[PDB]
Amino acid sequence: SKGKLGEKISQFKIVEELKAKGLYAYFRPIQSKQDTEVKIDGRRVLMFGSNSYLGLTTDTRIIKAAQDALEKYGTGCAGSRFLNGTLDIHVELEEKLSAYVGKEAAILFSTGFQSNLGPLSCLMGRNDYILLDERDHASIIDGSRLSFSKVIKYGHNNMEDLRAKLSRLPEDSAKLICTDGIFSMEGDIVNLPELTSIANEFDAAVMVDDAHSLGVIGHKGAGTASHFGLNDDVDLIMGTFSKSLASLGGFVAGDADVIDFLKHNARSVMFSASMTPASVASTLKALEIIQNEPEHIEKLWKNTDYAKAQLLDHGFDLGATESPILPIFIRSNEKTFWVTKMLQDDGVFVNPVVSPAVPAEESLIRFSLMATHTYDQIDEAIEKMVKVFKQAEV
Amino acid sequence: SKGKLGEKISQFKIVEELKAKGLYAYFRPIQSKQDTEVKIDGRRVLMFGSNSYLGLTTDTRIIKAAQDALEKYGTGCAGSRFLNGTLDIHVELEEKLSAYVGKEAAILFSTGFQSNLGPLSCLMGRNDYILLDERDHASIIDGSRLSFSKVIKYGHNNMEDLRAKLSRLPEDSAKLICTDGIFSMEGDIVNLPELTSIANEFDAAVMVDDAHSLGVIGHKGAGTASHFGLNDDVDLIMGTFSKSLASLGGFVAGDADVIDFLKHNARSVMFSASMTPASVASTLKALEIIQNEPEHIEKLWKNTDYAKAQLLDHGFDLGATESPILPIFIRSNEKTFWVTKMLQDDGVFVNPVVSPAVPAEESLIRFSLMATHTYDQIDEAIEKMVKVFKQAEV
Repeated sequence: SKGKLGEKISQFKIVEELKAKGLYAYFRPIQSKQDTEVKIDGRRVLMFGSNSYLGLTTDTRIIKAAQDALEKYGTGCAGSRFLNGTLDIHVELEEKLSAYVGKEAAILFSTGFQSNLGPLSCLMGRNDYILLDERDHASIIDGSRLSFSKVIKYGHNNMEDLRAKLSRLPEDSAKLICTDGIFSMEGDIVNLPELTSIANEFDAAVMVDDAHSLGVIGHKGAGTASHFGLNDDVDLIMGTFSKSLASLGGFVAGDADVIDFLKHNARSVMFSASMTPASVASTLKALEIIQNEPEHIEKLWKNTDYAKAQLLDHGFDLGATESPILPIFIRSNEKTFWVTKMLQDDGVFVNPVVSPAVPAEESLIRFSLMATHTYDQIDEAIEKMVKVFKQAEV
Repeated sequence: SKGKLGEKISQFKIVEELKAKGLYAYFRPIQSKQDTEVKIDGRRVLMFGSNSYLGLTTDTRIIKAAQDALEKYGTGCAGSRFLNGTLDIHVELEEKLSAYVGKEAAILFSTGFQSNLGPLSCLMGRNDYILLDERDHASIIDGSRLSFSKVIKYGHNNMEDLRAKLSRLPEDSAKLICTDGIFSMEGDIVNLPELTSIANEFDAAVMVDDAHSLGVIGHKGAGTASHFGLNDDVDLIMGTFSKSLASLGGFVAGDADVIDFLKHNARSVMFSASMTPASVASTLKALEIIQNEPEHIEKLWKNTDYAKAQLLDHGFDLGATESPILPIFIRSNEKTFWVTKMLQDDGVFVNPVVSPAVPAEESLIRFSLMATHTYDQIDEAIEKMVKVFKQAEV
């Protein structure tokens, strides 16, 4: 029955209002492969809103590995890994990821999102504590709410606040600190040296979500612990396959005892069907290419350094990024929606960040680089962004 | 740091003990397509533990649709549907599913699990209520814990308990009842006529999780509301693509206003990458086949009726199934593990259900049918189950 349900959703008017104003630019229906240019409404659009940092979703070797796995294993495993849904190739990919991030063992999940839910829901319990950076990804927030522990946020990269909040807690309790490695929004890197120093002093477990780090920072792209040299101070390395690795799924890697506990207790791996064969093979083939072909990471960072320097030369107000995510401040929700839609209509795709996610005065567009971008495409996008920021009177 | 983390996992010994006894049969590494027979350790094994109810993961038309979508769209969309991860083919599949279950609109999620998290987390809030059948799937439990509402369980298919618990609640509050359609464990069907009658009296929203119903019950497999004729008393129809539809992903279908609210507010669709092109195409091609080829549902139910009658003729104690899930009571955890492993070693794959999921005296194996099973395979599996139940002294 719909009376009270209709009341619950009655005040949600922003989408209605964006559509009526001709500003709506969510769920844009793309007609072609994710690439540096995409087809929308039959027209070519420069893509600066992707997470495919290495441009690998179009690599013919990765496509063919996925098509070969469909031929051999079919379209799905139709069960959780726990029961009838494990393939030899899942176990292969766990062993290859464990080697890549320097840990004993890994367990796959069918999404990155579910890879956070698993460890955060089942390791800390009643009378234990989870400590979260306040800017942590939604899936970390949600995973911790699925635990039976007390969840405490600390100020963004605020080591004095992390230390003070840990200091208040009973000695006779377990603690886990979970942090993004590279943070989605502003593209900044966690203070992993100080956070791990604090963790060692309080015997707190450390988990790092490397969704935006893997393929980006660390030796051969192995992520944030690899970037800092702190493999032996991080208990759990989480990743996704949907960004650099050009697929779908994710993992958590760690000590074999912890991982065996995880793979038999995490509801998000016991009660969810396993990754499709095509995505296992695509991830395996992408992981080989990231390591064997250093040019992809090389070219991502040349494009990042070039675009950041061009944006700063043209006087754009950038956030404190340390990654291929270039946050460009606009500081008005209305102007952020307008700029986003004007850029779309001029053939440039960027992602808006608006209230209520951020305060109006911190609203921005995110301009993300891929290895496969050209300096020409970058120059065309920044040319158009200068024109639209002028038209919009930012 | 690992001291307290090591203590948290120190008491988890069942897997250690199963391995040391030679009983361990979780995460069995399959080497071939999910089918009526699978390859494990180079040897053929009859598969009676699948959720591929219509045997479609091996259908060459579905394989080829998935391989064609890889060719055209590549390996991944590398973003949430909300931003850069929507394709024309996602929207197509939403429109086709909306038509199939008789609703205005649908929103895809990248797993079935995440399809529950989305509506249960974001529709009922502070001062509202979610009412859950106590046997509801883990993902429903978890989705409701992600809401800010008060979650109340009611006795399994207990309409007097549902009615009494709703009667206690403030009038000036929103309520949502969420139920499995077909329940995973015992294969029983919700009392949807009485539950919807109660829901209408209290103006509670009704959501049905049709993971085990779609492709199984309802006209042309359209699910539990279709089975009862109660489309207009169910607000939200959730499904997965990982079972009958032979893929990965899921959906929620409902009224366009509700679905627009959902697709802009559910964290599990805003902050998780979209389904791969291959799984969109496989699901679209499977959905066509389920509707156009009635023989698949036909044959699933002939196999179910034949196997249930054979099992009852041989004196097995069955649960109160109304589906292709045949729960066979053993009522000892030790015997359940032994029977499971002995059947594996004799070339028969079934799924155990043990403490702490159920009480020892209710431990059972689940024997699930597929359309593609033969009466010969059924007879061979039941022959071997009679031999092992004798050896085990059940």
